[PDB]
Amino acid sequence: YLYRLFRKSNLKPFERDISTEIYQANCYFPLQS
Amino acid sequence: FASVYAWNRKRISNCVADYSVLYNSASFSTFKCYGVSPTKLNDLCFTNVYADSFVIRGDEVRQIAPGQTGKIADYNYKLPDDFTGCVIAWNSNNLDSKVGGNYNYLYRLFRKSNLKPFERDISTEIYQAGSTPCNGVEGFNCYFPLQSYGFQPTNGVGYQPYRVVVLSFELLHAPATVCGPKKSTNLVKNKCVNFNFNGLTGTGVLTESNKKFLPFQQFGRDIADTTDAVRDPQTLEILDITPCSFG
Amino acid sequence: TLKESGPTLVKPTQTLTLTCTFSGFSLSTSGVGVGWIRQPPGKALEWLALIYWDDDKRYSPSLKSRLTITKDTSKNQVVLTMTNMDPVDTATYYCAHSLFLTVGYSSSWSPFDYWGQGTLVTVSS
Amino acid sequence: IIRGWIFGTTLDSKTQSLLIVNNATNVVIKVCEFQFCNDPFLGVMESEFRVYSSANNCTFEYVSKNLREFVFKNIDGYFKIYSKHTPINLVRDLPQGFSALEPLVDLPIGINITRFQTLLALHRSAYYVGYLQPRTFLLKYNENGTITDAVDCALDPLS
Amino acid sequence: DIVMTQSPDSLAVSLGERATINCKSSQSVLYSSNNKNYLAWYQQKPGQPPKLLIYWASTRESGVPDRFSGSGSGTDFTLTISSLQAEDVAVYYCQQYYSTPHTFGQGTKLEIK
Ligand SMILES: *[C@@H]1O[C@H](CO)[C@@H](O[C@@H]2O[C@H](CO)[C@@H](O)[C@H](O)[C@H]2NC(C)=O)[C@H](O)[C@H]1NC(C)=O
Ligand SMILES: *[C@@H]1O[C@H](CO)[C@@H](O)[C@H](O)[C@H]1NC(C)=O
Ligand SMILES: *[C@@H]1O[C@H](CO)[C@@H](O)[C@H](O)[C@H]1NC(C)=O
Ligand SMILES: *[C@@H]1O[C@H](CO)[C@@H](O)[C@H](O)[C@H]1NC(C)=O
Ligand SMILES: *[C@@H]1O[C@H](CO)[C@@H](O)[C@H](O)[C@H]1NC(C)=O
Ligand SMILES: *[C@@H]1O[C@H](CO)[C@@H](O)[C@H](O)[C@H]1NC(C)=O
Repeated sequence: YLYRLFRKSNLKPFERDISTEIYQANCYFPLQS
Repeated sequence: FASVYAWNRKRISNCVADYSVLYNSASFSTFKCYGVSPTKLNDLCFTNVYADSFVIRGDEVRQIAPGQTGKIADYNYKLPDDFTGCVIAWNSNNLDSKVGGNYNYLYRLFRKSNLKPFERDISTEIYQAGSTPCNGVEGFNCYFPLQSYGFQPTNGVGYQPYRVVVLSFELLHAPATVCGPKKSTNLVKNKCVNFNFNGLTGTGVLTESNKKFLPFQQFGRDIADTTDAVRDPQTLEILDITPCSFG
Repeated sequence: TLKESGPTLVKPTQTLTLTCTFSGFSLSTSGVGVGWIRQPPGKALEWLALIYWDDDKRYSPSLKSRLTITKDTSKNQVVLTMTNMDPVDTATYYCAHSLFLTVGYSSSWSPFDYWGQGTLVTVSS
Repeated sequence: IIRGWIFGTTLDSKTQSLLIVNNATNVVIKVCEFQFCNDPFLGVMESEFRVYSSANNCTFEYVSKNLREFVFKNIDGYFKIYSKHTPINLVRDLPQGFSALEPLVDLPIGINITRFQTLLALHRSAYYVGYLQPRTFLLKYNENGTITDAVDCALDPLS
Repeated sequence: DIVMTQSPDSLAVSLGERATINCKSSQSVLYSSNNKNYLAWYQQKPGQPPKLLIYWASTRESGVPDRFSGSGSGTDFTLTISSLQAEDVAVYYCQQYYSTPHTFGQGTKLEIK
């Protein structure tokens, strides 16, 4: 049930974003168990 | 730095805080923000910021978080369950660890009851495990309550010293306090260009004036109460804010 | 660095001092001690006596009557006198250096950490 | 002789207060928890300052005839101070005339205030106190932008 | 009383090989106020005393090869000696202060195959 993504889009309504490119610069990932 | 059982407590106060120099310094091994994601720190204002400082092992940095357990979070330093600030941590093996063992960094390993959040306990009474009273002397079930990390430079990671700083933003009920830096930009006179003069938001053509404010007045108003002149904060000259052009 | 000095063959029923000569540490600071041990041959070991930093003395309750210890932080020694020799006490007699009894859930007192070597004792006329 | 005021609710410890002082050097604003003499003052050798005996927990510091008016107010954790220095041609009586007071300071303290005092330089070798109420006024502005006259609109029917 | 029952007696472990010794405490000897076992492993060389190898059951003593390492859980307590050298003809012990009397391991013959 790997929900809870984080991004740049801020997601104007009824659109959904699926992708994985890391917010790591210690490290981060746009997904959370 | 300061021990883990008597952490320090600096009360940062009214100023201009720039959490960006922190956030992007890339020298920090751990930068977690809980109440508020990190990039929006330089856009908010609180009443007080507290900064707590201490030194722990490498693999005890996961007990500095809301809702944990272990010898550190139980009775050395406890974070409330609705924390708001951020936790920063970086390795410091070369500064704090010395050959032969640095026995000056202690921690408490026995206490009667877990700490209340942000509570501090520097006493040194002989702990009493068993039922037998202790009378201030050591022995079975009568233990000194402080132990010392013996840090040494040839320690595997997770046993080398890490320095930790916990920023805690609080908001009592005052009128205001520290906030993040503002912005800036040049001034283009003569051209219906949107403008913001330290709070005054408007639109119009800006033009060199020939009125003279008193040396504490910022902007001028007309009859029927519309802003029609301003003073530039940096150069301190009066400029007429004539409405844009229309018809 | 402990070492148990003492005579090798003994005769019965008399009192007998025992010397664990050490170095490398003192013996009067909060968290330090030395425990005294025997082992007859083929048996498991038997600790006998113990003394901590402010001279907190322990002994076995069986030979509590006969065991009498004292630590020598200055000599880096421990004197333990001990009476009523008998041939079932044919053992070699050890000392072992205690350190931070907070760790004390690991050995049944049988060992400790330091540990010297041992002076042999045989009961024969 | 008038060498500043002291403000607060209790004018002691157990609660915070302001302290505004001026030795022969210059102004010293300060905000700690104090222990104030019940009759605090400063001497005039020229050794002085029997004002307090405690300066704990300071949360704000600062260092650096005649008629000297001041208006003190305290709104939303800000302590505002207006002032004006006019020269009289008397020595110590309240004159007549119009003179508007220009803002001086602004302190974001948060302090509660219910009481205040004064500080005087002793002898070793005249002042008034009004209070402010919510009124409605009509101010006449000059062409340079200064207030030259006013009307209090609750004095009489003409006003 | 918590008896410590060894693992392999007449151990015929080859040279440089993983020699295993288990220790079965009869009761759970864990002082739960540590989150860390305590156990002290020992090496009687013949004619010589047993010397402390690993205290805390994971913190090897000074000057000791890390090819020896301690393990175990609950009541089962193993010993991860990765290599049996020629110096390892010895007798071994496991114990617990978490008791009352002098509990003991019994001692193992280390034949080097
Ligand atoms: C704000 O800072 C700027 C510079 O960052 C100041 O500009 C200076 O103004 C003086 C005029 O008195 C010039 O002589 C300097 O050369 C200016 N410096 C620069 C870099 O241009 C400005 O005065 C400051 N604001 C105030 C109110 O003093
Ligand atoms: C169409 O493409 C856009 C790209 O910006 C995407 O965000 C959107 O989800 C796509 N449409 C649907 C129905 O997914
Ligand atoms: C004037 O008083 C302030 C109050 O603390 C003090 O700091 C200052 O030193 C005084 N002036 C001199 C010359 O000492
Ligand atoms: C104020 O001072 C008192 C006494 O010096 C002290 O107990 C108290 O902790 C101080 N206030 C704060 C916020 O530290
Ligand atoms: C000032 O005193 C009042 C007493 O009624 C109290 O309720 C109030 O909280 C105080 N001010 C502040 C900022 O706490
Ligand atoms: C101020 O006002 C006076 C009279 O109203 C006027 O003469 C003068 O030009 C103004 N400006 C000054 C003094 O700078």
